[PDB]
Amino acid sequence: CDVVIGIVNNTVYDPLQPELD
Amino acid sequence: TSGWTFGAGPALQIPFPMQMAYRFNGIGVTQNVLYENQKLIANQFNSA
Ligand SMILES: *[C@@H]1O[C@H](CO)[C@@H](O[C@@H]2O[C@H](CO)[C@@H](O)[C@H](O)[C@H]2NC(C)=O)[C@H](O)[C@H]1NC(C)=O
Ligand SMILES: *[C@@H]1O[C@H](CO)[C@@H](O)[C@H](O)[C@H]1NC(C)=O
Repeated sequence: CDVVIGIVNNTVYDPLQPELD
Repeated sequence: TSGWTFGAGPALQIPFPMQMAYRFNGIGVTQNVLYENQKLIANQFNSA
């Protein structure tokens, strides 16, 4: 995420990680 | 400013760089090809 112009910072939710862990 | 939306109803604004990316998607090209090369495509277009 350093070549596209206009990127914003946000969280991407992975459904496996919480339930799995 | 609105691509092709105004011909089917109300004009819906969207940034032009994003309009071009949808147009590459319509021909089977993945949309990151524009977003990572936006300057190259715009400069090459302007000369063409
Ligand atoms: C999006 O997040 C990244 C990572 O946290 C930010 O990059 C940091 O930016 C600060 C200045 O705002 C620098 O001091 C850090 O060195 C940067 N970190 C890295 C790893 O490069 C980035 O600035 C954020 N973007 C926005 C618009 O806030
Ligand atoms: C959008 O334009 C503003 C000025 O109106 C500029 O400050 C900003 O960097 C531009 N955003 C992008 C993603 O180029």
